[PDB]
Amino acid sequence: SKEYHIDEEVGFALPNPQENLPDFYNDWMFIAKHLPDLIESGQLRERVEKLNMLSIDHLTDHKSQRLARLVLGCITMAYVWGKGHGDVRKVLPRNIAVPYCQLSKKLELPPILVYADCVLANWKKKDPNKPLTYENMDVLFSFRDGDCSKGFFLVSLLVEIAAASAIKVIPTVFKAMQMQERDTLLKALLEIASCLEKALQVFHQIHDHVNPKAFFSVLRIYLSGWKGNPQLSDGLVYEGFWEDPKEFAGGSAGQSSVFQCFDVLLGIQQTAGGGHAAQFLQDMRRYMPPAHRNFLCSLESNPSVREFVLSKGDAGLREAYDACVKALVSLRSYHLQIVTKYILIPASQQPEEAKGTGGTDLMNFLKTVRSTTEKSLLKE
Ligand code: HEM
Ligand SMILES: Cl[C@H]1CCCC[C@H]1CNc1cc(Br)cc2[nH]ncc12
Repeated sequence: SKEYHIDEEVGFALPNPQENLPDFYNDWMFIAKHLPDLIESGQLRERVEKLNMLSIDHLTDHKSQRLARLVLGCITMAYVWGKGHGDVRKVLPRNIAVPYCQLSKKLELPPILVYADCVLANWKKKDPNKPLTYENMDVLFSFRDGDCSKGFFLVSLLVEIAAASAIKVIPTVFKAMQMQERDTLLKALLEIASCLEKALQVFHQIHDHVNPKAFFSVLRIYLSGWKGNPQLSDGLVYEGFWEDPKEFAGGSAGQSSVFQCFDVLLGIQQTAGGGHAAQFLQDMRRYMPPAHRNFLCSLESNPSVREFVLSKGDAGLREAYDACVKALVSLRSYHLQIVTKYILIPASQQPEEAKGTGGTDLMNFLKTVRSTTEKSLLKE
């Protein structure tokens, strides 16, 4: 609905994101749109230090506030990581830390670039009378020339949007169950699986828009956070807002609400039996917009789809359920192949880790999540 801020077309993505700020903030917008040139020239920190503190008060509506979060988060990652080879700043200047943390407190997000910034709000249509396809879209911000951030973020978005075509169906699932409407339940489950299967096919475009070296040695550096990170082992000082430094985890698709939400729907015990996997995915919910965090706990308050299906001795209903689970398994198995190409192999070619968001061991995290999904199948 509108209380959960779910768009009928793009789901959890911010529909038609704002591309321009109020003239007042032109000195934010100039740095953010020139992070590649400004980083390469050793000038980015300077241009940021030369800024004046700006009030967040001329950011009147939600889309303005979301764009500014994106601006400031990207600037913050540029400031902290610099050229991306290990010369890092552990203090973020008040002229930026302060409106960043104010705007953040307002939107109930942490003061760091999150998935909802750099994917869900970091896009535009080129031509608005053409649909949501890669050739009709661009991102609004990048970090370095050749970082494949347009590829990574838009392919990420297009998989989101495809998967979000199944959110539509969730109220049908629970109404069907409450109304003991066997046939519509089953058709609804089959439709959710069709959407998750299409999402996998969209994922296949990753290879054309991202290459391994750029992802592993550049993009991944600028998405990284300061939680569990030796390079900023105590956190980052938000000068002029908080006294001590604070840890926050980097961007992660574990912050995506669509995939968490099909784990909840299908009763895959992703945030439960654990343990590292489940605690991580629970933590990442505090990096989601508040209404999206609240959709997820609302789903959890509904009766279990899994228990309903398990208890019915109905082989077609079990197949439809399994078809949804299987689709999550196929997505996650494909995803580990991508993690092999874009992380593990480049990692091997360097003069067992390489960590993962918030310090995690990432192969174990992803294999545990996949295994948990596979073992939710009712039949092999
Ligand atoms: C170069 C491409 C990609 C790489 C290297 C990659 C890597 C990773 C890694 C290392 C994790 C572990 C969690 C973390 O450390 O933050 C992760 C989690 C995740 N990634 Fe990706 N990813 C890529 C693209 C995508 C895309 C396009 C999707 C869209 C479906 C995606 C969906 C997810 C999800 C949902 C999770 C949470 C784990 C789960 O639900 O199974 N990733 N990804
Ligand atoms: Cl590799 C790991 C640890 C090092 C920093 C980068 C994270 C992955 N972060 C992601 C960010 C976004 Br946006 C979207 C993502 N999809 N899948 C993974 C992911």
